[PDB]
Amino acid sequence: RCPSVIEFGKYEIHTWYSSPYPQEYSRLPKLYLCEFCLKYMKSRTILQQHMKKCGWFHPPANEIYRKNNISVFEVDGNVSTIYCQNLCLLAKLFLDHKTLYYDVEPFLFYVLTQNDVKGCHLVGYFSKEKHCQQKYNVSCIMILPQYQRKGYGRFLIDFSYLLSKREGQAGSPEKPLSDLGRLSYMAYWKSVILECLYHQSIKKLSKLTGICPQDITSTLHHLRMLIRREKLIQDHMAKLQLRPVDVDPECLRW
Ligand SMILES: CC(=O)SCCNC(=O)CCNC(=O)[C@H](O)C(C)(C)COP(=O)(O)OP(=O)(O)OC[C@H]1O[C@@H](n2cnc3c(N)ncnc32)[C@H](O)[C@@H]1OP(=O)(O)O
Ligand SMILES: [Zn+2]
Repeated sequence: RCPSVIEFGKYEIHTWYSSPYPQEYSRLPKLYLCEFCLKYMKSRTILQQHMKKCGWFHPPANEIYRKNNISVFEVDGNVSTIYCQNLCLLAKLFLDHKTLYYDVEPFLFYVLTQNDVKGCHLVGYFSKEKHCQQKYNVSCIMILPQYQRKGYGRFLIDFSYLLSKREGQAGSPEKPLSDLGRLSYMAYWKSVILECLYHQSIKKLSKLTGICPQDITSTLHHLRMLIRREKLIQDHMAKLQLRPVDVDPECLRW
C-alpha cells in the first residue's frame, strides 16, 4: 500500500507490500527510482534531473558472471551500503517480511542483470550471509514482477548452488520460505533430481548438485521416490525440451 506503484526504468511496477522508505516517501502513492543506483525520488522531473547527474549504468560491484546478455554482480553490503539499503527497500515492496533495511553489512548481494545498449538492467537478486552457522546459501531472493515467470528465479537458485558447489559445501535457502519461495525451490529440486536420474545415492546426489541432504530427501519423498519412477523421469524430460536462461559454470569469474 505505501508506496503502491514505482517507476523503474521503462517499467511501471505495482508493489505488493509496504516498505519503510524514510518519512515523506512512506506517505507517497508513487515513487520514482533510478534504475541503476536505486535512489528514490518523489517526481518524474526530479528523476529526470537525477538521470542527468547519475553516472551508473550497472551495480557498483565486480561482475562475477556474464553470458551473452546476462550478468551477475557480487555486491558487498559492507562496501556499497547505500545501494544495498536501497535494494533491500525495493525488495521489501515484494516481501511480506524482510530484516530491517539498514543492516546490509552482514550480506553479499548477487545482482542479476539483463544487458543491452542502455546498460545492465536489474532483474533481481539473492542475498547471502557472509558468516552463517546454519549454512544458508540464500537469505533472500527476489525477481522483479516485470521479469517474473521467465526462468530468472530458477537461474538465480541454480546460481546459488553453483557458489555452494564451488565453496565445497551443500547449501540450503533460509527458512521460513514464502509460498512463492517454496514453489520455486520445490520446482527447482524436482527438475534437478529428475534430470540427474535421467542422466544417471543421496550423498552422491548432494555432492554433484550442492543441494543439501535434507532437501533431496524431502523432494524424493514428495515425488514418492524414497526408487526410480521411470514414467515421471521420462515425462519431465519431455516437458523440458518443450530453459533459455541457464547457468554456465565456465562463465563464473569467482
Ligand atoms: C529464500 C527466501 O527467502 S523465500 C522468499 C522468496 N521471494 C519472494 O517471495 C519475493 C517475491 N517473489 C519472487 O520474487 C518470485 O516469485 C521468485 C523469486 C520466488 C520466483 O521467481 P520467478 O522469476 O517467478 O521464477 P521462475 O520463472 O524460475 O519460476 C519458478 C517456479 O515458480 C513458479 N511460479 C512463479 N510465480 C508463481 C506464482 N505467482 N504462483 C505460482 N507459481 C509461480 C513457476 O511456474 C515455476 O514453477 P514450474 O517450473 O513448476 O512452472
Ligand atoms: Zn542513479
